[PDB]
Amino acid sequence: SGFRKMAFPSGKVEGCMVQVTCGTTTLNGLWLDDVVYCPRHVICTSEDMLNPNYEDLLIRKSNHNFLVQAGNVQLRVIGHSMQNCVLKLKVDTANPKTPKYKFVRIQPGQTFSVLACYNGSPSGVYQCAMRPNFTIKGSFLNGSCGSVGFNIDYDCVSFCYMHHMELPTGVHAGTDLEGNFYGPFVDRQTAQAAGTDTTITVNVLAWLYAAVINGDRWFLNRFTTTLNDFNLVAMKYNYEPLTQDHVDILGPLSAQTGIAVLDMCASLKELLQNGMNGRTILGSALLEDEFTPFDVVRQCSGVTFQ
Amino acid sequence: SGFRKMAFPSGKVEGCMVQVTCGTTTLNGLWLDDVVYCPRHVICTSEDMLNPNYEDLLIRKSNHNFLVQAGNVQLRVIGHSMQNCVLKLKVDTANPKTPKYKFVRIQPGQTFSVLACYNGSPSGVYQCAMRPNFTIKGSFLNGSCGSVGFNIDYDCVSFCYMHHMELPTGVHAGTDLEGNFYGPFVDRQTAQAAGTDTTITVNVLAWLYAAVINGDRWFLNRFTTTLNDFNLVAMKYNYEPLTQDHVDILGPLSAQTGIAVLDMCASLKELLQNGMNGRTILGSALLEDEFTPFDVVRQCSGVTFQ
Ligand SMILES: C[C@@H](C(=O)Nc1cncc2ccccc12)c1cccc(F)c1
Ligand SMILES: C[C@@H](C(=O)Nc1cncc2ccccc12)c1cccc(F)c1
Repeated sequence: SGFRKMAFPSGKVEGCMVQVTCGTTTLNGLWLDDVVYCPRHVICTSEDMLNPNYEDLLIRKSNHNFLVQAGNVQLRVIGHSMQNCVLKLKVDTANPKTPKYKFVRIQPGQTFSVLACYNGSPSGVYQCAMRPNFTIKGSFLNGSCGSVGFNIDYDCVSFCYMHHMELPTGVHAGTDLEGNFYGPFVDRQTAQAAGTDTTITVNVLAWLYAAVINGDRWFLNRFTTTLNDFNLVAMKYNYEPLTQDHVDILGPLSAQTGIAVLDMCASLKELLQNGMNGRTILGSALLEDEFTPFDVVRQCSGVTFQ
Repeated sequence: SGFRKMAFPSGKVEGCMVQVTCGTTTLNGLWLDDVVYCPRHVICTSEDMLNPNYEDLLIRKSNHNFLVQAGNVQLRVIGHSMQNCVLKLKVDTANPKTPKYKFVRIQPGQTFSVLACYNGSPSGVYQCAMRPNFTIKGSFLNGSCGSVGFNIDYDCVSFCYMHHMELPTGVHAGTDLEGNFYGPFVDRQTAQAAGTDTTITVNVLAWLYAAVINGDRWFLNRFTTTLNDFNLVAMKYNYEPLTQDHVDILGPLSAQTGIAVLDMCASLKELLQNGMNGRTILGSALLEDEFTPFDVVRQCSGVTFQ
């Protein structure tokens, strides 16, 4: 038993991180087959970032202006192109350690592991969620750009996030691996507004089921509720409204615990209206929304990866 | 900026995990050079665990009773010995993926990463601390035995923990890699008492410094205090007493923030006596003690590993 914020094992991703240098700028790249993917703002100086014209900046660059280093192996660039906000550097050597992989654009509320890197080398790994306002609450310093977020399914690494920037508010923004930003953000040093950050209700419920599986049952009450009545309370506290798709996803946790989803919503409503009163749930004094229903099943059943 | 419970990258450890089978029991082993290390209770049945005589059980076993599998590679056992609570299986093939490594016995309050494994295959990675009562609050299911805890320093993997058992209270107990249990526990299915679990005060302080580095300054007050006066308050709340060694360790964080250690203790005292009053610190409604002062410097300076 027990419950932890668990990340995926990172070994398959560690072998894909390289260092990309263009002029004075050095950031991280992802080396899959014979292509390196990195943030396009590697071609900017500190002054260019206030208002970059990426097309005009990229035209003054040739293949030999990019230095790609994988530890002590120097890859030679033989082709380069800009795809949205990502640079694609075609190199002469295909990565031998290339895993089975795919590129995926996740939806808000889904979770993934981040491998934080600096100078092409791994620093640490942690789990996080894409917020409903398309930001992540990460841990990143200058030079972490190009670090990637990923999931693992069976033997396949699904890359879903590449880190680009820290907003003046301290939260983090980035793109999918096709270079499309998550959210309305642009890769330019200007004040940018993220929306209201709401709580991922379906995740909170999956975590309450995890608490029950692990012996924490005090929040369970005798009341019940309806989907419409619950959503009226949830929206007052800036919780995401619950839909029937969410009830279907929670089904397996309902079956394993014998607690109906709407009964769990009733318990949640009282926690919203009356607080936690100095008690804790799974060691936390706050309601936690960084576990999806799949995360809970995974951890509580012991799913492994090849 | 930002602050996350960050684990070490696990790639160097993933290549060392193997599956060990003896009769009907299968658990995880750690394969370094030509030796496999695993919990000695792999030689027990479900009935033997109530009162095992490990010497008598091990005598009825020969080299060919142990099946060691690394994915699809079958290692052949050519020697076996029992060292305290760990079995050492000498195999015919030295692990090619053996990293630079060492065995270390950590002290309570230090932190490490756990690679949770099942059937020799990685499942997830998370960070945790050795509690002052020598338990860990992990996330482990049946079959996770033999999963290891580790740190990384430069290029060297320091193995410090091997998982053996879940106590009837739901917390976890294990050994160093020489097979000596942390704490007073024995590898036998019997009711066992862990001591009082106290809060690691030096870790709480390092985390308050992390909060200040990250812009959370509301808990800072104008008061100050003395080491003796603080420890009198700390011991009332089951906090570990602070020593001069702890003040020396916190020095670099004091220098970077310009806040004297004793001034930080004063802030902590008021948080202990008056609570947090519904506010949060680094996203938490509880005081967090799973970050050492080194963890904080690491994350806030961007230390990488080769
Ligand atoms: C320079 C870069 C950026 O924000 N990098 C960073 C990423 N993560 C964390 C950081 C922490 C401190 C300083 C910089 C950090 C950037 C700026 C503007 C637009 C853009 F696309 C990229
Ligand atoms: C059987 C084994 C043990 O506790 N294994 C486990 C380790 N971790 C988590 C678990 C979760 C559920 C069930 C078993 C778990 C053991 C028992 C007694 C003494 C001993 F040395 C080992």
